[PDB]
Amino acid sequence: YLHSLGKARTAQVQKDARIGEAEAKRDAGIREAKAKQEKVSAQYLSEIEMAK
Amino acid sequence: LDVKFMADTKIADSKRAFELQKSAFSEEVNIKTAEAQLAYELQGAREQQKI
Repeated sequence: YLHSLGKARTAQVQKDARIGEAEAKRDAGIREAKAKQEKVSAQYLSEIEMAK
Repeated sequence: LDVKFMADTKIADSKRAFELQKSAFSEEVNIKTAEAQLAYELQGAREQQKI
């Protein structure tokens, strides 16, 4: 009986936690991906001149 | 994942330009490599004529 009334909050804070985690990891992946672009692109663009 | 696939496309377009140019340059190198190797026979056979 007693343990029941608080389960609402477990569930609420789990949303909040899950949303924070996912938003953050999302930005991380967004940035890391955008970082990968120029890094690999510049490597190839430079390596082309090494081949030339 | 949406940004991931778009990042992968730009990496591929970069790859594309490089491999394409490698091939162009290798053709030139390969061409003149054969000549460098076989020139000894082109001259050797020509000299056996006088010999």
